[PDB]
Amino acid sequence: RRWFHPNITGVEAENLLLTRGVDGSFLARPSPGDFTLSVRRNGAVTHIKIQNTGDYYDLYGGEKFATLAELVQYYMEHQLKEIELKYPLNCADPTSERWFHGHLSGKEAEKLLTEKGKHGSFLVRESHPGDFVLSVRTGKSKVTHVMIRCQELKYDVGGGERFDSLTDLVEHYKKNPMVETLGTVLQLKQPLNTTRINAAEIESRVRELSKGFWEEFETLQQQECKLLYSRKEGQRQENKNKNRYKNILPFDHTRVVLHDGDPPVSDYINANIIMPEFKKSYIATQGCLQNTVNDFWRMVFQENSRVIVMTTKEVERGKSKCVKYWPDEYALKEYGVMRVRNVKESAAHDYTLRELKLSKVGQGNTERTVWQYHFRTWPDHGVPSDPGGVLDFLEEVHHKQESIMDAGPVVVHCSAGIGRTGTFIVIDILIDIIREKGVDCDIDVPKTIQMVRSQRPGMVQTEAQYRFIYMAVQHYIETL
Repeated sequence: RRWFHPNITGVEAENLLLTRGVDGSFLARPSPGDFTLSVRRNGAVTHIKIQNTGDYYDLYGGEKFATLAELVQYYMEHQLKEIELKYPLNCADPTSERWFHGHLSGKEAEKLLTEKGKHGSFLVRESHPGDFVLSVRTGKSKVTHVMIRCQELKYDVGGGERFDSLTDLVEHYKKNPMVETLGTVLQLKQPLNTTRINAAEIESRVRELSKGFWEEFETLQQQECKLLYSRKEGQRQENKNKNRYKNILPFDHTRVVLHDGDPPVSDYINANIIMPEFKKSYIATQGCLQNTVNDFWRMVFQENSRVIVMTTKEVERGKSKCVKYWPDEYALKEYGVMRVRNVKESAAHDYTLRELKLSKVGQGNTERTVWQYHFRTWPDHGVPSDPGGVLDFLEEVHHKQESIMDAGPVVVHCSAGIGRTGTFIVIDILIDIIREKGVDCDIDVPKTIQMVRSQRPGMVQTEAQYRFIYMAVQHYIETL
């Protein structure tokens, strides 16, 4: 993912592409949640705007994607008009690397590696001004410091190969470890963790990030190229029109597989099982289309789901984000083989609750109650100013879920089923930790996100949602 340049101005991007690039050379950069794709064509530079309001990356004059990496993979392998993406123009900046610590002292580094690190835990820090230091833990346990010289724009450890960036140096010494005079192997197994905080410390960490949040978010984004898993099933011709956005697809390994279909390609839904890994599970899905309503109810039936979380209005800015897949209050409707009764609707301030009864037609004893929590007050763009509303909603949802024996995964959807959907699920996972363990437990916001993003692509879209998750968790701790 070297083609993303986090601290480059438009003019710097142009000059870099004109002096170090060729035609088909490209880079991506941040602007507010806006990004630019800069490409060289006919010895000139075209800047393509990519917007993200919270739901997806919307490439102007192109399509919608779950991640910038999936956007770059799509155009490199394929469509882009006023433009070919051929050569990634590599960024040499280490700011968004998990191993980079910038201004950090030797003793501070050793203390961090002693308290937080294990065998193979490493970091890169500033030194000899201009130079760098590789501090690595092995194991009795020990910390070893290796001097990184910066010489005429290249990096080296005293001899051998001179590297164009700290990243190339680290990737080379990761695969080819340094061996010490007395036989110690300086294995670079994993970067030092800096984001795992204790829940009681939330407020302090949030004061630090508010000075921050952007840097911590971009380092998480720099890990998305590890999550380019296969999405073949959504790509099939017969599944294309089952997707709200042609390129926003489920991963094959965690997709919900629909069984007992009408006897051609009856097993597909744009949905992924989200299993927290470190008690409830989730199904993150898109808002139904007219042609997927029946599939949606087939999923809820098969997965034994007793609770649905809807985090969008049906219509936002005159565009359908989700079709009404539930009957009118007191009405009964059939969706293929599935029968659904809207028993009662209860209107709260931030949401509506719909009590539904789902059963299979021809078998009356298959009936079960599905509780639909329709969160109605999320802003059209951005995130709520206060997390209180989202928090009371999740507490109601949790308690409903817990009150039902053998209830299947909680169904969560918005429009694409990645941004608001990811935000609510990650808030829910983190608050579940704090509910059963209290203030005395470790929480790691970007690690939980990366774990959820490995199950459905693009979970948690913006820096605004990222910060909102931290505000929600801090608020939940504050009100215990």
